[PDB]
Amino acid sequence: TVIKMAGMKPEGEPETIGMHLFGKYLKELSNGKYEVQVFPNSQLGKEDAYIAATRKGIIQMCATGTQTSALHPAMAMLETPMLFDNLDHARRAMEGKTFDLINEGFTEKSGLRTLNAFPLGFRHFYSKKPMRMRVPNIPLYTNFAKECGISGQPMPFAEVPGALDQGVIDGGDSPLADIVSLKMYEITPEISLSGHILVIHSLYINDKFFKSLPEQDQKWIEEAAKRSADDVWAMVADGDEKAKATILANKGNIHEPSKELHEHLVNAGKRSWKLFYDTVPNAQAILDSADSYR
Ligand SMILES: O=P(O)(O)OC[C@H](O)CO
Repeated sequence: TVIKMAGMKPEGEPETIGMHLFGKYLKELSNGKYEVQVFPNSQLGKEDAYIAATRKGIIQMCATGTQTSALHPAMAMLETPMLFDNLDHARRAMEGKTFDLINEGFTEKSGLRTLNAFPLGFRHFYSKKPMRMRVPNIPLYTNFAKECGISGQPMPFAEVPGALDQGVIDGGDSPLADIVSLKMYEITPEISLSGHILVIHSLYINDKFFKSLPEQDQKWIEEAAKRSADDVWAMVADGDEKAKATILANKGNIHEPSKELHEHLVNAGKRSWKLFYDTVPNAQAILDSADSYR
């Protein structure tokens, strides 16, 4: 049985590594019965298209992030700005009650089942000088850019390399995995560490397709998703260290916001939670659960 999975990231990036590991593990556990074909880097379209294709069952699985907030506002809270103190905090929440609260009701709305949660990494600024900034076209990001006084230029990730090459935008903010993967520092060499948001993605599965399988097969899929997520949680920290080094080796600079700007981002981050209180019925409970794991 072939499972087609689409994603949005290049090879060597944690989402994509995750996808392959899931594939490797699932073949293992199911004894060669299931094979997974991985289509990363928007090969089967960008997020809106491949999410829709997965909802329809045209493909069985997809890897993405808070893009699915379009279908279920609470999903945005997977990337609540300023919510987690570090990766370990976020992992406790994401393997615990916080994820459960966020995911309640999602499948009913979407036709998708969220199988795991794993990080791509904290977002840091990249720019030509230490401003037309790229932002993802997702509400939580356009809102947050505003609160930061940033002039946001919404565009899908797939368009980022051309946008950089084209030379009108001055920067953006991304996980280090993405900054290094796209060699952003060659064009926008100045990175400022902020970590205002931790990017969290998931492997999603067409729910109809999933529930059509034997309870045993469902278990192997679930175990493969868990193992794969566990691997990614364990590799991002080490990778960000090497990424930071790499930037500093290759004419890149790393900066430290100033007290004054750090404060400006935190407040911006806290203000941006109105978006969730406005849009997510159980926002306070979700926030409370995350705080319980601190
Ligand atoms: O990946 P980006 O840079 O488009 O940011 C959007 C995140 O993937 C949302 O989870």
